[PDB]
Amino acid sequence: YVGFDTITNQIEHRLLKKGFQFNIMVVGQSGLGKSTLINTLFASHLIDSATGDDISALPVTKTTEMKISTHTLVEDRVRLNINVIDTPGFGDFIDNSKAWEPIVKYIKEQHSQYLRKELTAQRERFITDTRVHAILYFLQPNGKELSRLDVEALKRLTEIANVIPVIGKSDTLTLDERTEFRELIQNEFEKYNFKIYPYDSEELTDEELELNRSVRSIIPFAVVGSENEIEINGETFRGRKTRWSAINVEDINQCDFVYLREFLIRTHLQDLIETTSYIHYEGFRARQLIA
Amino acid sequence: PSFNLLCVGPDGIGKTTLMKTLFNNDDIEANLVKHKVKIKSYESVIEENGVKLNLNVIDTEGFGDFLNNDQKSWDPIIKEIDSRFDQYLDAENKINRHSINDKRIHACLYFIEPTGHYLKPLDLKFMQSVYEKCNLIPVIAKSDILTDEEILSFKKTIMNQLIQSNIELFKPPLFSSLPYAVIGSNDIVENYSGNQVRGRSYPWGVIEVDNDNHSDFNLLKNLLIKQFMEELKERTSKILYENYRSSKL
Ligand SMILES: Nc1nc2c(ncn2[C@@H]2O[C@H](COP(=O)(O)OP(=O)(O)OP(=O)(O)O)[C@@H](O)[C@H]2O)c(=O)[nH]1
Ligand SMILES: Nc1nc2c(ncn2[C@@H]2O[C@H](COP(=O)(O)OP(=O)(O)O)[C@@H](O)[C@H]2O)c(=O)[nH]1
Ligand SMILES: [Mg+2]
Ligand code: NA
Ligand code: NA
Ligand code: NA
Ligand code: NA
Ligand code: NA
Ligand code: NA
Repeated sequence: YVGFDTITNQIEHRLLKKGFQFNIMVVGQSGLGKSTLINTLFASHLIDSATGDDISALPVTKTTEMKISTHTLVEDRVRLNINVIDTPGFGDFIDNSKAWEPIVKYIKEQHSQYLRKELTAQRERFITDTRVHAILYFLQPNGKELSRLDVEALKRLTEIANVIPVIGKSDTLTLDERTEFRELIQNEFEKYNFKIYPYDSEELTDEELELNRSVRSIIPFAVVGSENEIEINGETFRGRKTRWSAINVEDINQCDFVYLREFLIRTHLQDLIETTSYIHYEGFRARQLIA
Repeated sequence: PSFNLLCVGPDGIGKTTLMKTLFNNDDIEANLVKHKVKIKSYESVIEENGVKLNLNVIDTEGFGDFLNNDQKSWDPIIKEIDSRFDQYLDAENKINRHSINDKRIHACLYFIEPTGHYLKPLDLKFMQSVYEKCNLIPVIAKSDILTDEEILSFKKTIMNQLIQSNIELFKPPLFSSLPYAVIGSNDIVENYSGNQVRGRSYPWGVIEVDNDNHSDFNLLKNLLIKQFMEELKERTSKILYENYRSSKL
């Protein structure tokens, strides 16, 4: 016994003291449960609604603005530095013809900032990575085909970042309306030929591609979010309770929140971060260098 | 026995389902008579209050679904309202008036998305341009997704916005519960007691249209059909139409 199988222990111990960066962006019109979903995924109140109940809180410039907050969460020994990027003003104005332009600018600006450091003669050992690793795109649960705004926004965002479509407030739909709407949006994705996360790589195994197939079949996720715990017949769980309904957020037989959490965080979290590097950042860097 | 109803809301908000639910008849859209919003006019015969009801439902296609939803986009809505005023004014001035086809719009249901936050600038801009020509009735569409508290907080925010924009809602001579939190379903479902009811069935529960504990649907039904349909037509005739005609001269 030599002992070089210990090398994975040496690496994990080196990365644990380092920490981990995750930069996630939520895109959608106000009132789609975006801040609630972020606060439900990470089981902590990280952000407020970018506008709240105050319409005067909308960006005065009448365009989309970036609202970046920074956070840190610990589980056992893994520290996760989280950047949350909300987009107050997207689709909330009378004129939304430039609703995506500040978003595309922010995404490219982070790559530009990173590449500016990779080219210095005296590079730092640990470059601060503020590149957008994931985009949760919130679609309204209205059973309609993609609006012009969604087509324009997605046709650009899906080319520069890992875009994860999500049906916001999906409890609007019955299970049959959920099947018909999800099948309609998937046909919209084929019609416009968008690159929707996850991607299939040649490095993936037959079981990894199969996992990608099964998760891909329920995208966009039908999510229901809640930071508040409710009680039903003594059992306490987090969800929503009304005059006629009681939704268990962590019930896979009711919504796809649990599937989204396993996907975004437990199986494809590192894949999301690295794909931002070797796909999106490298694609950006290649275009800058040739010009 | 004529009645003309206007439905302004984004596509997929539930306008058609609420029309079938209110009048309890699926043939509301069986008869379509013939960047800008399209106007769709439907004429149906309804057996409401024993007599035949000559219902005319005016609908919108593509409201709020352009990149730029300025007044030029939704102006066909106002052009149609003023046109129905114009047609009545000319036919009213003729020597032989006796069976005028009164196409004047008697009520305008504005559908608010259940965001739970506030009214958008487009919501305020349109309603600021309609309340002086139609009896404006704002509703919160698909309100089943809102908790009991969200509905109260949302209504409080919406009313303060309409008040600050000097927007005037229809006041029954009911008014305090505006905007109405409504649900829509002319379909039969089975509840947890095995009973046939109208509404929508979910894994998380069954909401019932004709249940006063689940929505404000009956309040809107009383305001529109069963209680205050006559005063809705009266305010259009005696006030809204007269103010339009006066400023036209
Ligand atoms: N959650 C919920 N869904 C509803 C309600 N009413 C209707 N829906 C659903 O919302 C979808 C939109 O229904 P429609 O009435 O056809 O939408 P619309 O306003 O007529 O818009 P268009 O279809 O473009 O004409 C349908 O699939 C309905 O099943 C409601 O009260 N609550
Ligand atoms: N029906 C339903 N309502 C939700 C859900 N998530 C949030 N809400 C409600 O929607 C309102 C706005 O949610 P919020 O997260 O602030 O929207 P945001 O503007 O995108 O941040 C809040 O009052 C929430 O209680 C959901 O999954 N389903
Ligand atoms: Mg319709
Ligand atoms: Na505006
Ligand atoms: Na752009
Ligand atoms: Na920027
Ligand atoms: Na357009
Ligand atoms: Na305008
Ligand atoms: Na909504």
